[PDB]
Amino acid sequence: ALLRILKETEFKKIKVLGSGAFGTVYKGLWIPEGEKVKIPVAIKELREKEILDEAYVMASVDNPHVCRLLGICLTSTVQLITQLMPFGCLLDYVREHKDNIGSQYLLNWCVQIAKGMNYLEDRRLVHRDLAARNVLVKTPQHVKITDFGLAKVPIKWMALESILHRIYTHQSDVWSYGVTVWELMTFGSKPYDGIPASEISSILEKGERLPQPPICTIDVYMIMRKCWMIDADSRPKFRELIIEFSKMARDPQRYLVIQGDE
Ligand SMILES: *CCC(=O)Nc1cc(Nc2nccc(-c3cn(C)c4ccccc34)n2)c(OC)cc1N(C)CCN(C)C
Repeated sequence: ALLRILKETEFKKIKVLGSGAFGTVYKGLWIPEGEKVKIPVAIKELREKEILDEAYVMASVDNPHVCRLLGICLTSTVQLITQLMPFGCLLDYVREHKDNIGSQYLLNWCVQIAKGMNYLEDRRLVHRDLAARNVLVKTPQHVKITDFGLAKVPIKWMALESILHRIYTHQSDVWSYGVTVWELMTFGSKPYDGIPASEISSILEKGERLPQPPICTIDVYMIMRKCWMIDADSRPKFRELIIEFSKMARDPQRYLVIQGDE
């Protein structure tokens, strides 16, 4: 019902925003026939009615912090159309604006991402790929999780049970959220940098986690370490994360120590 079936005519690709294994994501423009408007969109052209039932689930996602699937073009390839996020991804945003981001901005992004995920959990959906590269910036104070439904490997964002047993729950998403928060607090550092992906399980089983980012007080880093608990049920719930980070965002200077914030 809310899945607009497009014809090649109403949309045209411009630049390539990203690519690899699943297909290419392009910057584009959507000028539907019946209308007289040009809407900037992002087009994920996948490789060759197989995944059309997943697209109807993606089209039904109705939350301000989750990207909704606008339309689809079913030809020899599947082409997925969505609103273009003009500021790009949050990972590139925190790297580019590294020296101008205050504690209120980071804590609010934490609330927004937790909210979008808690919406997916309420809808009985699992993301399977939450990362700062997959959080997009609509405006600097409005972020949305993208790539929902593309999952049907990002080892350094995977929970232990996902690497070992291929288990994907809402609790494995919480682990990936903990890593996404680490990416925001370190201004886009790569998790377990240098460290090969084949030994991440060894490191996790050993007891090793991502280090405390300098700007985090103990209170913020404790939320992150709870997301990375071996026991999935001991991790915080997405609705507790909204509560923890919303309270922190009320007095942001107590929880994050930013040079050039107060
Ligand atoms: C983290 C890289 C990234 O996403 N960068 C960009 C994103 C833009 N917008 C946008 N809007 C909606 C959806 C997507 C999107 C979705 N998926 C799964 C993507 C994968 C790769 C790339 C984009 C994806 N993207 C955007 O629009 C203005 C620009 C960028 N980048 C590519 C700008 C240049 N960058 C190298 C700094």
